[PDB]
Amino acid sequence: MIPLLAFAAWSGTGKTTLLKKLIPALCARGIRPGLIKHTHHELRKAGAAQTIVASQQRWALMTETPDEEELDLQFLASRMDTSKLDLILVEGFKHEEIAKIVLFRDGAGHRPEELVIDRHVIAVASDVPLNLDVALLDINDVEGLADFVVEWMQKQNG
Amino acid sequence: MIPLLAFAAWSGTGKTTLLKKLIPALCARGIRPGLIKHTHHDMDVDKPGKDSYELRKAGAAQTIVASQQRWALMTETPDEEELDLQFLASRMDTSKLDLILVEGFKHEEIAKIVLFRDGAGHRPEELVIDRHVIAVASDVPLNLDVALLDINDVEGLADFVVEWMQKQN
Repeated sequence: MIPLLAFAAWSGTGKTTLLKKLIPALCARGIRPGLIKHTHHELRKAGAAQTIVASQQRWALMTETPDEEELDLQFLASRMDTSKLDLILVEGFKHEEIAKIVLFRDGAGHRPEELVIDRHVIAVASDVPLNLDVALLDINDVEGLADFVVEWMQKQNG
Repeated sequence: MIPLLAFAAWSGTGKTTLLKKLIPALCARGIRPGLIKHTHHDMDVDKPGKDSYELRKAGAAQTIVASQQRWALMTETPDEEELDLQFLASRMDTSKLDLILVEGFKHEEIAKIVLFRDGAGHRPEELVIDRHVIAVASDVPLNLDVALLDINDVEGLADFVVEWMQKQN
């Protein structure tokens, strides 16, 4: 039920670095964030399809998917314990049919006209002015980005 | 919903080694097992803890890393350890499982098989067999209240688990 928000950028634009700065800023504001990331590349090998491993510091659930990739984002969010969370950030999926902020950096090897802005995009965080039908954000102002995220949250109540 | 079954033994008796061979044997009969385990190691070091380390270090309290062949959820518990067995089992996707095996916890209050190996230096008289025990798997004959299984007969053990499972449904 809690809000899901994707972040999208071309490689080399500095998305991971930005996320790493954005999370503590959200935390500082009382937000408890989750994150879902898509990547490429003995008793599990013995054949337990699902394994929980619990320690003092933390616990893990590991789910083997040998025949078909798990790509249903709403299903994955539902695995998290949302009683402990206010927001789930998302990155790296193809058919992201949720709200999305796009990152742009002018010297990062792409012209502004190459940007693809679909109907789910709510904002573009950029280091130069752009001609757009959505909110335009300063990508080098993380505090201000945290502001925009919180306000978007306080509007998603339902 | 689905049956939970613990395996219990003193350290060094042969619990993890036994489970290493039983799980394949169950899978061969078409049983799809889950596993819940306790560990004393630092989960940040492997695979897949390492994959989510930077994001959790920055403040992400729960992470999922999803790829072609598998996905992993991590839940940070910096205040108190998670030891609620029924909660843990409920976070599994039980629509795709038949049986959940449980191992390594100090307190495990469910159906249980207890293990004994003579050469481990303990006397059989020191075995604690409470009301939850359905069998003792042993390498020496014991005359017991509950079933007595050969700890070295893995297929026999897999048969006994199926038969117990039939009584649950």
